Amino acid sequence: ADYQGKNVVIIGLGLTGLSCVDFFLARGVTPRVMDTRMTPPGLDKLPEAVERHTGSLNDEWLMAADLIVASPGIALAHPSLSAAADAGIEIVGDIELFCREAQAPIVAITGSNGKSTVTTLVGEMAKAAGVNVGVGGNIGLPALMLLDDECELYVLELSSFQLETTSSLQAVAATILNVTYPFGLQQYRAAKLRIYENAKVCVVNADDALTMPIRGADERCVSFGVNMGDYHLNHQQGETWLRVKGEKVLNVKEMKLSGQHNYTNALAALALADAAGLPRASSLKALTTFTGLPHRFEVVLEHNGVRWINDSKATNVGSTEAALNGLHVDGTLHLLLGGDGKSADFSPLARYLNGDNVRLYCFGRDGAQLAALRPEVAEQTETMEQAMRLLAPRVQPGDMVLLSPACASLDQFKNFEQRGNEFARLAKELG
Ligand code: NI
Repeated sequence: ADYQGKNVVIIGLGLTGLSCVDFFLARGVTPRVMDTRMTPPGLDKLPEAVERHTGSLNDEWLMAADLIVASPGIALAHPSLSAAADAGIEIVGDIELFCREAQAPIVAITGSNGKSTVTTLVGEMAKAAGVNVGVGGNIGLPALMLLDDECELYVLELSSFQLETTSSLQAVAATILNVTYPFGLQQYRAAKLRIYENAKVCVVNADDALTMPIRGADERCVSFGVNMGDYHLNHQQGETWLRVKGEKVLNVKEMKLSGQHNYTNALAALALADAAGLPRASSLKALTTFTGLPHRFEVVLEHNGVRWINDSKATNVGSTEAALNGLHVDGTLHLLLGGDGKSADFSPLARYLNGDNVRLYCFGRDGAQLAALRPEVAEQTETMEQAMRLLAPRVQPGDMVLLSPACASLDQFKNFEQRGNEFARLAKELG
């Protein structure tokens, strides 16, 4: 598309906004930028020629724009943007700008959880095939930074926020992994359903009806699931295989990923790669080489028959449910739950907490809430380190120590990554 002579305003000076700045500069267009923060750190990176307004949105600039490029996020709800729409001013996001300029097929992935694992893994399948692939979007580099005439395939992770502002995506294959929001619930689902519009192939979760396109399944749909679907899992005394269209394709022992959820992520990835035309042999190869992302049901230690699992990326009840459903534990599960639950209903976790082989170690702001799930088997401490010092002397060969806390880490940590890193350090110290 041609932006010459347009009055362009970018909202947001994070890396995504800066990518949009670079995008217009490269096309001879000097956009205006604004950010509600007083000193966003992107400031220091702007060219001198770019007019900037910070500390709030500038209504006059928005109302004078020919195009508003909105960084994705709660900012999309700001009443000044809504006023700009009412005046007929075009509003788009970086993903729309990208789709207009992309000169290679797009694989598009959204979902409440599993999206980064799946996006990365489809990336690795393309790399295994020798395909010049650009991987990013809502994870890694923002999408505009991936644009390159040499690119043969793009694999994008997309948020609901990004999809709200995207009208030009025609993915070669797209998925909603699952659906577990500023604009309300219907809006959240509706936004994800945008990903299927003009997608050649839709990869749906057989286990989550909300991932099905609006009007139902259609001829474009390929499913992945635990017990059934085009891509599913098959389990026979001691062994689990990925199964595709009726055929086992890989024993999971050949994969580095562990856990039912990552296996379904592997299936969804395979299905997207198969739909994108990637060769099957190299995509299987990638399944055997891919280590997994840190903090995503990641095995950080396995000594003396005890596996220590960092699932710190589980910051909500849906993520933890996904970690708990189909969990395989020979001996006792030692489950660490805690942090800032953000007023969540934890009860869905309770289904998974019966039997004689579960111990709970609860901590952080809402530790009390979490222990109340089954007080009989719960301890409560202030910190995860304290909880880990309680369980460590109790573990026995056969056990699993799982950090899947169902809460945000911000009461005690900088982010879920620091929480997982500390968990790994302590596991190594104690285990
Ligand atoms: Ni050892």
